[PDB]
Amino acid sequence: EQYLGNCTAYSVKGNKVVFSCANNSKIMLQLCSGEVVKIWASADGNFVRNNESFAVIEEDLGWKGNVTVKEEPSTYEIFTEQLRIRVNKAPFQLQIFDKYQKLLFSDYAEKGFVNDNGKIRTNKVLRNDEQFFGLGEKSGNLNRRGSAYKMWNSDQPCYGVNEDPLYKSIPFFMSSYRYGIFFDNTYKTEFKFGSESNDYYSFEAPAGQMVYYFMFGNDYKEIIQNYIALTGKPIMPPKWALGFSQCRGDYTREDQAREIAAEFRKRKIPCDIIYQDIGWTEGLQDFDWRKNNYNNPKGMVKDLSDMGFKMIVSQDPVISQANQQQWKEADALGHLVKDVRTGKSYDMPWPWGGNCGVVDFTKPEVADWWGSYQQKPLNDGVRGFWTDMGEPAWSNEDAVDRLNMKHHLGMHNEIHNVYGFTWDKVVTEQFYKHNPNKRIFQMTRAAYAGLQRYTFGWSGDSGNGSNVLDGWKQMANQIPVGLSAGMGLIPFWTCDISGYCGDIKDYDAMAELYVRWLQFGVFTPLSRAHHEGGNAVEPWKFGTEAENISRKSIELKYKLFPYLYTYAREAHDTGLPIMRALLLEYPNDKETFKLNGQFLVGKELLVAPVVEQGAVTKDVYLPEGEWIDFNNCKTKYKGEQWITVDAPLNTIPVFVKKGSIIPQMPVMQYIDEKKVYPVTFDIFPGNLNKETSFTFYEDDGESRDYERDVFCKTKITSKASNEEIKITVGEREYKGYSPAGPRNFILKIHASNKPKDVFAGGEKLKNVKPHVLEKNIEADFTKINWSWNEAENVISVRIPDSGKNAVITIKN
Ligand SMILES: OC[C@H]1O[C@H](OC[C@H]2O[C@H](O)[C@H](O)[C@@H](O)[C@@H]2O)[C@H](O)[C@@H](O)[C@@H]1O
Repeated sequence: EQYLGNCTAYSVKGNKVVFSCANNSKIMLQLCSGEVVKIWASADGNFVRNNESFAVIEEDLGWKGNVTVKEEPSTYEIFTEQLRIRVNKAPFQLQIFDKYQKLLFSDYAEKGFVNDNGKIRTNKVLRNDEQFFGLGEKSGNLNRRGSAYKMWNSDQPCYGVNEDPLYKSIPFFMSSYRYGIFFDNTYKTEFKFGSESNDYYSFEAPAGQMVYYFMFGNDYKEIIQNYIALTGKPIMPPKWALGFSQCRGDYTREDQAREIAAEFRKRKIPCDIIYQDIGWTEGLQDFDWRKNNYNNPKGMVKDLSDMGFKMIVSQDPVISQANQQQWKEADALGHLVKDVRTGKSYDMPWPWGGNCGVVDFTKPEVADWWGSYQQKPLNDGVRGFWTDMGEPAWSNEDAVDRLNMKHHLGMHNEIHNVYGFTWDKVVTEQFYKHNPNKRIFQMTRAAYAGLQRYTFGWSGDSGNGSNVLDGWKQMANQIPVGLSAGMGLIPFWTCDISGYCGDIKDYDAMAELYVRWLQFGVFTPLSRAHHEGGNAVEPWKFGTEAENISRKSIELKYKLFPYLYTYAREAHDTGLPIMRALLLEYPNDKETFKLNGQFLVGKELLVAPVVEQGAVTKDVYLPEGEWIDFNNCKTKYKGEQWITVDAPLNTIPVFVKKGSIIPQMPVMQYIDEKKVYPVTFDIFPGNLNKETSFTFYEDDGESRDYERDVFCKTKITSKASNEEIKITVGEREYKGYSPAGPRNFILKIHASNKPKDVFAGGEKLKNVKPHVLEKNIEADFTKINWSWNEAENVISVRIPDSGKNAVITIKN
């Protein structure tokens, strides 16, 4: 094996420095910014790659001028605002320190880069206290330290708690030394976080180029912000995507879709999306509504739309040989992935429809061809897709025949991990071209780093196939799977609520597991119930008790829409997921590294779902601050402690941090059932003299205008003093969008005693009964008054949403 060995020279060209080492080997450092360093180690010195990065869309992160290299007798030095880079000459060793001279990231001995006949590996020093997170949508515990992980998009139905690889390959991880690494290589990469030794960790590839980005941060937020500078801001879904979604393996016909739509509304179980699974299409993949299953597809879509339902249909990336017309067409055009052994279209087995041709989404001409096909259901009013089986399916590591696939942009060993990525990119690009200035809804199974630009994600075929009732640990592991997905830039994520796998032979017996799964699931942004085949899993299938609990769970998510939607926008701006591992907000608290049974939803809410069978309590870790039971709003706990709370089947443990302001809307059956509505702000005042706030974000919810920063914002602020609370409704920030109106705001201040008075500016407000304050809340926008609820310990102040600054002073 080949190492870099001694560095004999360097050359600078703009923001790039190239170090020449032994036997034509070279290594480049490129300062994308003061915090982000692109590193390219090369065994032969050439700096070429078969394909430029599929993930990176910007290398200019604001570095000004040349890189300055200071040569010393045995080292070179490069300084930035945040980094001190030390390069050993003999042998070459890259060492990155922070500005306090603490070592962050160092080559291990002389083996920082190792080439072994095309196999490329990077070895770094590993410290005893160094922990690791990320690598995208992967199983096991959040903390990756001690384990090894592989990138090969795989199709492993009913997967276990530690199964790896899974469906998506996002080679971005973060260290608790507060740097991220993105390994910009699409081959079957492997990450070994002290699984071989305590002295080093490694990342490697069997072929391709050793290109990776070192991303400094003072916290994890800063690292993630740097990663989206490189790989793109997440697109936001249409606003209605944050409601509840329903699917089934057999959701493939008109009469059923109409019946299901009617059942949700009759039962007052809120729901926005009805999915249709792959049987909807006549053949793979013609996008024609199956004749025996749909009589009037346009009328169906329109009638569901009038009921507030949006439809999302499946697509696979293959053309069945039995679909002779479309197969012959694709094959004649050269649009199918070839077999290197024959020069002809690769003959791919598939689980339905027979052998198929794999569509080559890396061939440029395929994009418009596919776009015209997929547009058909969209012309009927369908609002988007779920892109399934893009691994490609049935192409796990052991299916070595697949390595003979030759795609336009490369061989399968390179392209496998971006097969689904490039497909999903075509789907979104073509949607944009055919449906201008509209947000796509795409939710995908298979993906690569950078997917956030084109698609959302679900975690595929989860749960227990042998016995559905024994899926508790698998359900529980969807928490860190989702949180890790979030850290890999899948902010808009869900899992199959109820799991995918396992026949439901006994609905009474499955009720408890279904309820707990849905309680967790409604805190995923794209909450979707789904199950294999004809295993119905609508929230009324498990008896009245489970139905009532499930309706309440869904209702809570809908009430939280304005809160969740604000965090949807924060995902676009910062890269932060809605579902946040506590470590992202409390990086100084090492206890957070172990938390696989709870998470934050935005910053203000801590959710701790019960994920153990028979459990009627929950152990919850509370980080810094004081924390209030969000279910009753009375019980308060001190932070930095483990507690045990009561958590029977009808309860989801949810906590709100003291200081929080939570925007909520009324219960509706779908997002924008009421196009205008009063907004309530639940205010839990912080400690004496501490100013807290929430910035309520609004936009049109449908167009791409938000990408050009067309929106409005209303900042609500709270500051408690000695026997006085000041609530400020900030002047509306208008950036080209104005909200639904006219409407009222209701400030709901949680407090132990009725106050003496409430003022709006200098004017004293009339105290009124709750019924008066509530009367004509959607009809009269000239009333300013306040009420007191002794039972709930809430001061309610009604105020028209004028868009003007107002200071509300509560006198205790
Ligand atoms: O009609 C074919 C097939 O349709 C459903 O399954 C599609 C299935 O594909 C992957 O496993 C995804 O990960 C799942 O979310 C999809 O539901 C039915 O479940 C099946 O019974 C049927 O044969």
